[PDB]
This record gives sequence, structure tokens and C-alpha cells, in this order.
Amino acid sequence: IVGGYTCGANTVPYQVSLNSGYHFCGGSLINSQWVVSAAHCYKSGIQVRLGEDNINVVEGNEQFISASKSIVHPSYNSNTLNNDIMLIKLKSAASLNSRVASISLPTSCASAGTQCLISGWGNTKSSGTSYPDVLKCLKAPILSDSSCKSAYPGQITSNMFCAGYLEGGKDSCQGDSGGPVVCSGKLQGIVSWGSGCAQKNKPGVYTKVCNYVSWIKQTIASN
Ligand SMILES: NCc1csc(-c2cccs2)n1
Ligand SMILES: [Ca+2]
Repeated sequence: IVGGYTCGANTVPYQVSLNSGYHFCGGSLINSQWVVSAAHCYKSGIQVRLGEDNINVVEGNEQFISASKSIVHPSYNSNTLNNDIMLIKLKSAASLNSRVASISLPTSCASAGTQCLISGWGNTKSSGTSYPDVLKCLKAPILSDSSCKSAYPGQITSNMFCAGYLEGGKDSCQGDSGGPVVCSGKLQGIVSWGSGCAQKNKPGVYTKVCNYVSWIKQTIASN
């Protein structure tokens, strides 16, 4: 997250870190057994780390649970990033509590102008590189479809929205991918892509979660 703020330990209780020897992506806990992330974060050998604040120090609220199964969306295209969503099932159920909690799925799509919270352990610089230990947060609005398309001609599908600041300075970045965009207590986005971070006229692009609720529910119901 570039241009954000320190969230505070365990104030984003649905935020998980995906670890394969090291943090590599975010995700969002949606029930005691299942995490939402980005399909471009797929790999084998994932350990899900819940209850994290400083991802390099054991602080006492973590739960580490290995994935039993990953399911990439049926229509994911890794060239266009269309349908950039996957589900990850945990080998055992997380203990839910005030610091490890699931986030509700949307019941309708959010509109441009809605305020949201984006969070993650990604890079905090727009030139160069610095990775934080503790979780970073950014409040950002959803941008209109039309400004998102004009920002990225030929690349925004109906399964994507933009959020952030056309002026630049405040955005998600590398290592945030797969993490949450939560608006009014609902998971409306997943950190997906952009062109650099925090550049003028290049806001972040996010997977539009409301399009996937019936796939998420039916997948959980049978897996
Ligand atoms: N600035 C939005 C965004 C989200 S993930 C991402 C990057 C991935 C790799 C380099 S940068 N950028
Ligand atoms: Ca920790």
C-alpha cells in the first residue's frame, strides 16, 4: 500500500497473508474454512496465516493453517486478468474470534463514490521498494466505470472496477494482490492489477466480487 496508514494490530480481522516460505499475497477469510484471493496468486504449498499484524514476528494472535485445495475461477484468463479470483480451503477450520473473523459477501454491487478500505503487506513506495512488516491500510473511493476505462483503454471488463485517486500518491501495490477491498462491511473487491503503483491516471484495478457470489456459494456448498 502506497500513501496509506498503519492499520493497527488485528483491526482488519478478515485479512490473511498467504505464505509459501514468505508472504506473497493477501486474501480475505469468508468463513471458518475458506479464503477469497486473486487467481494470479495461485500456487501449490500455501499456508494461510490468520491473525497477523507483523508478518515477521510471532505476536500471539496468529493461526497458521495449510490449504487443502485451491480452486481458480473457471474462466480466469491470466493474460487479460479477467475473472481474477480463486478460493482456498483450509485443512482445518479457523478459530473465529474478535481478531480472526470472516467478512460478509456483498448482496449487491457497490457504486462509484462508495468509500472502501484496502489493506495489505505490499510495497509502500511508488519508485523503488520498501516492504512493511505491519499491515497497511488505505481508504479509497470506487471510481466510475467511465474513468476506469479511460484510464486503461481496451482493458477494463465487466468483472473489474477501479478504486483510488486519479491524482496518484495513494494505491495498492506489489504484494497486496489478492487482498480485500471492503466497503460498508462487505467484500466488494480483490486487489488485482494496475500499471505501477500510485501513478497519475493509473488507479488500482480490482476484481468485482459481487459478480462471483453465486459461484462462491455453490463452490463452498460442494467442496
Ligand atoms: N497499483 C495497483 C496494483 C495492485 S497489484 C500491483 C502490482 C503488481 C506487481 C507490480 S505492481 N499493482
Ligand atoms: Ca506475526
